[PDB]
This record gives sequence, structure tokens and C-alpha cells, in this order.
Amino acid sequence: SAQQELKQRQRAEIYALNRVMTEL
Amino acid sequence: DEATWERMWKHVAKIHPDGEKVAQRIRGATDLPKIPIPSVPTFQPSTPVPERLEAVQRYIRELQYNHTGTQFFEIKKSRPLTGLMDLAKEMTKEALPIKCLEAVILGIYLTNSMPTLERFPISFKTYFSGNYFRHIVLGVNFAGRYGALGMSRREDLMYKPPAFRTLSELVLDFEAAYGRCWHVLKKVKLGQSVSHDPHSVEQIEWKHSVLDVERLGRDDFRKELERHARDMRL
Repeated sequence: SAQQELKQRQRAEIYALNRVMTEL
Repeated sequence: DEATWERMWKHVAKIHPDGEKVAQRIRGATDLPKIPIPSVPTFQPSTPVPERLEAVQRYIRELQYNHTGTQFFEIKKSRPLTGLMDLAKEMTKEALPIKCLEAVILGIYLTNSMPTLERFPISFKTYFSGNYFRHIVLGVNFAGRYGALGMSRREDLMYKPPAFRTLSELVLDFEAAYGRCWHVLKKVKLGQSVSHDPHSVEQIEWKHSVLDVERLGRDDFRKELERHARDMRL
């Protein structure tokens, strides 16, 4: 489950970054 | 996969105006907006296939277009269908942003339960300002009418409800859409129907027909799209 708590935070970061990158 | 992960952050540092502060603030933020995991659409047998397609496309949209510059689901186009379906299932489980090719695989995975729905890839090669651009969507046929599933940076380069009466009209809609953003359509690649067996050992035929849109001309372009529609009913 150490694998799973890591994928959820990474997902939140990917979508945080994805939102910034949509500024185009 | 830590190597890839830091690759994505270094690439953001270059391309974005304020490259470094953006990575700092996001990777270092302890509180981030939790993103709800999208629910995979499941359908009653009474729901008409067109209403099902809207739900599949809505699910695909929820994942959002991948603007990060790093693809999270690599796709070897030569993999058997059962390999890509396993990969589509993992997109379903990872639920991350996607690009044009990944949405085609998702569209097949989510429409394998609709035997009355024909699915086939359509890829485009367009020209603009000295550069070439490649895009792909998932063509669909229902009750003799044509539409498309896909993912794009533009709204009119992906979802088309299955309303076009011929394949030509569907493709010419895409060409018109390309023209509205000043892309010239150079080449169209149309695949064969995709098997509905998610365990099938066959590849997607991405290049069953390759049409040179400039060397063909208007009416010869139309005859070629009609031949491809005729060919999928094999």
C-alpha cells in the first residue's frame, strides 16, 4: 500500500501541473 | 518509475515561462486539490448506443488532455489487441491525462460491449507553417451513420456524434475543422474494423488504407473514403 499512497499524491500533482499547462 | 518522473519536471522547467517556480510550488505543496477518480461508464441494455457513446466520450474528457509533455501510457501500435486492452484497463485504473492515441485505445476498450458499433482508427497528417502534424481519432459507425471518438486540443478535432450519412462527410468535417485552424490536410490513414473481443490476439490495422489527400483530388478523395467504408464490411 506504500505503492498506492504514492500513486494518489503523484496523480494530484500531475493534474495540478496539467492545469497550469493549459494556460495556452 | 522515478527516472521518467523527474524527466517530466525538468522538461516543464524549460518550456514554461516561470519553469522553476512552478515545479517548486507543486511538488512541494502539502495540500493539493484531490482529483476524484472518474467512474467507468456501465450501461443498461435499454440505453441506445448513441447515448452510450456520449458517456464514453464524457469519461474520456474527464481524464483531460495531457499537456504535461510526458505520456504516462506508452502504446506500441504493433501490440495485439489483448495487450492494448490490458493497457486500457490500466488507464482505467491509473486515471491520468491522455493524448490522441491513448483515447483511441480507451474508446475501443469501452465500446467492446457494443457489438452493433463498428470501431476503426482514423489518423491525419496535416501541414502548417513548415511543420507536419499527426493526429488520430477513433471512427465509429452506428446504424449506417458515422461519428468519431478521440482526444484533441481542439473541440472539433475529436468527438463527432454518429450522424454523418457517409464516411466522406465525416472525414470532410475533420478536413474543414483542420482548415478552420489553418492546417492543410496532407494525408489520411484509415484502419480496419477493430475486433470486439478484448482477448483477441490480432493487431489493430492502423494503415489498411493510406489516402494522399493532395495527389487524389476532391472527388477521387471521396471515392477512396467510400471504398474504405465498403472494405470494413468484409
